[PDB]
Order: sequence, then structure tokens, then C-alpha cells
Amino acid sequence: APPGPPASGPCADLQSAINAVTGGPIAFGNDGASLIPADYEILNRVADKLKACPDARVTINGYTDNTGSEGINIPLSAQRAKIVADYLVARGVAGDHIATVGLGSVNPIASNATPEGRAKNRRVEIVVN
Repeated sequence: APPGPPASGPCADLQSAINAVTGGPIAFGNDGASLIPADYEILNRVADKLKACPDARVTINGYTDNTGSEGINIPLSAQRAKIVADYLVARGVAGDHIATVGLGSVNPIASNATPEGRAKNRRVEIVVN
């Protein structure tokens, strides 16, 4: 038997474990689409946690405020998900195990009346699928 506590169900609730690495969803200010080095280290740990259960694919969604238009918010929502996906794949995930979704301005969570609110609704998120 190995040292330390037991390790049963190592992928059985990994949704909660992946959320615990991220501490929740991630925002986009100043430039509105420019991801931080502090997040890219969180993404290193998410990539390793996915790589510990290549049996359990993920899907990555991203959002934008509604000050833009569909022809601007479709590429912006997809780009936020693709930036996370490309970072995870570069750290060690197989491209087969990550999907991406453009949630442009649907199911909004902040008003566009302030630049902070825009960043709070430009959010990106991850879910096991």
C-alpha cells in the first residue's frame, strides 16, 4: 500500500476538483481579451488534472458583453475558449479531449454600463463532458 491518505474515485467528482484549481470562472479587462500569466499557471494545473484522467473530455465556453454585435461577439467568445484550449494542449492535453463553444453574449451575468462589468461578463468557463 502507498504512503499518505487513500485516493479512491480519482476522477469520480473531478468537476469539483477542476473548479477548486480554477477558484471559479476567469475575466478579461483593459484590452478585453488578454489573458494573464497568473491565470496561465492555474491553467498549467488544470492541464495536469485533465492529463490525470484522459478518459474524461472537457468543454470550454466563453462570453462577451453585448456592446458589440454577433459578427464581433462570435469570434470573441470563440477566441476566449480557444486561448484556454491552446494553452492546455501546449501544457500536455490531447486536442481530442478539449471542445470549445462561442457563448457570445447569452445568459449574461453583468451589465455593460461599466468597464469592470464588461470584464465580469467577458468570462470564460470549463466543464467536464
